[PDB]
Order: sequence, then structure tokens, then C-alpha cells
Amino acid sequence: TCPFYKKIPGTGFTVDAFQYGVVEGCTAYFLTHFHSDHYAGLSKHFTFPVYCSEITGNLLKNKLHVQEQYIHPLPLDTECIVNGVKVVLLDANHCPGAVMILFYLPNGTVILHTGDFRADPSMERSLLADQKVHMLYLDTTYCSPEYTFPSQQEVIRFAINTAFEAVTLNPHALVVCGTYSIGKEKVFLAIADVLGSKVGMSQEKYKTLQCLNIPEINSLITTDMCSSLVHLLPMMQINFKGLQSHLKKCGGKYNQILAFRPTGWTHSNKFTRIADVIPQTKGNISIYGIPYSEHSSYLEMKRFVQWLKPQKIIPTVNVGTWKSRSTMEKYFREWKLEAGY
Ligand code: NI
Repeated sequence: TCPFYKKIPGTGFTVDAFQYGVVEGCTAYFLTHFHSDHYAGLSKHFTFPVYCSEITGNLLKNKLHVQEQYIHPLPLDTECIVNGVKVVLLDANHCPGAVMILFYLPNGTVILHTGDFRADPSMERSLLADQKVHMLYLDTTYCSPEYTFPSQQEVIRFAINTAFEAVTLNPHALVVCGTYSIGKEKVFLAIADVLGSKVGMSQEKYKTLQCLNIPEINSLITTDMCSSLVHLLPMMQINFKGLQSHLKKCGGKYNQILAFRPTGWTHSNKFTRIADVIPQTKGNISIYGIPYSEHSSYLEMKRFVQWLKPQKIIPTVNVGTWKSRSTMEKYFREWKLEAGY
């Protein structure tokens, strides 16, 4: 059935709850971002109001074929009334089009649902600063102190410097980047830019990217693989067998591949600095695993919550085991006791 943590009290609202059939009592279905664990169940057959950002709304229409009449895009940073309740969408610093939702309940309670987010100090100067939030529905993906990772800017600098050196030493090397969803576009775009190439990809993936309102996008991507020296492929194909295969396809235009796998966290983070990362190599193929995250580190999540000072926290991730639930709850208490709320 629909879990309680997908339901917003005192409203007829749900959040990221599209795989339970008709949810009894639900008058509006909010969608925080276009990732499949969250949109699961949507299709052209859906006949209830969907509320979301403009970008998420472009992907609903084009990729899932949801009917225009049921898509209700809202602008960010703007007080909006939905079925008699004041809401606000905010940038979640996750993938394109990803939002957090502020609900202002008729009774005076204020609820923030983060969706999926990477907490940032810039959030402390949005409309969140203007009033008190009583309840926080929190993206707890990396809610444990072992989860450190570098800034996004540091990771992109590593990737750009690595690719530029490799191709300047060998102008017949190909660069390949993995993808399985929207997000982490800066990886392949920043590498393409430093190399003076467009990024080459399949028709399906090009269509996906053309929904994202990225400025000057026609100048950065293409479906002509032959004219491009940065290729995007399915994350599944980022391994030695899949890469040798792909190299054969290019017809002797290239004699080396340098590939990037943007992972979330991986255990070499607890030991290794970004400056010290190394590839796995077999022959003329090298694969780099780089920790580009679009979720909060443990310290970023902690700072956000200690700034916000909510009265109650409802986790939306890792809720499936008693061990994880009990661990999260202990961090919440530490944080509250250290900060004094
Ligand atoms: Ni997500």
C-alpha cells in the first residue's frame, strides 16, 4: 500500500506515489523529479492532476506521453495555490528539474519535502529563511558519517584535466562517459567543451536532453557519432568487454579509450583524495570511477538540518530496515542536542 511517508497530512496530497493505483483520498499527485524510482507507474493512461516543475513536465509529455491536460507545471520560487493550499517549489540541487516542496497547511503547520537533494548553504537564503518549518520529509540516502565526498567543482576539475591531458598526448584516444538517467550532465559537457567537440549519443538520449532547458544545447550535443570524440553510452556498457566492442564500431578512427563512470559513493572515499584517484586498465582501455554525487554528504545534510531546526523529521530513504531506521534516529537526536533545538 502507499506508505505514510509519501502522504502529506491535512491535505489530499501525495509525493512520488504513482505505483499504488488510485490512492484513496488523493486529489493531487506531486512529482519531485524525473527518476524512475519516483515516477514509477506514470504513463499516457494517467487521468489525475500531476504537479511538477516545467522541466519534469517536458519529460512527462515527451518521454512518457502523459496527456497535456493532466500536467500542471509550476514556476520555482513562487507562491501558488493548489486545491486551496499554498505551495512553493524550490531548487533541490539534484538533477535537472528536481524540486523540494513547501506546503503551508490550513492549520498553520509548515512542511518541507526535500524530494532528492544535495544540501547547500545557498538554500539558507531562499524562501526557506522567511518562516519556520515544523516537519521535514528528508532525503537520507547518505545519512552516516562514513559518507564524505568532494565538491562537484573539484570532481569536474579532475575530469577535465585528465581528459585534456590524455587526448593531447594521443589525439586518437576516444573518451566515453556512462549514463542511465538524467543528472550529472556537467561531467560529459565539461569534458566535451575543453576538447572542442560536441557530445555524441543515441537518438533516445538526445531527445531526453532536449527537454532540459539547458542554454545553447544545440551547440553541445549531436546524434552524429562520427563527428564527435566524446561518446555517451549506457552505464551497463562501461566495462572492458562493452568498451572493446564499442571501439571496433568506430572503424579504426581511434586506438585508445578513456572512460568515466560517475558513481555515487564508493569505499575508496574513506581512504583516497580526488587528486590520488587511479583507473582500472586493460590494454588500451582505462576506466575511471569518479565520485560525482547529486545527494547530500553526511556533513552537508547535518548542516542543513541544524540550520532549519525542524520539530519532527520523517526519513524517505533507507526506511526499509529497523537497523537503518534506528541509526538515522540516533543521528537526528545528536544533531538536535548539539544545536539546542
Ligand atoms: Ni533521484
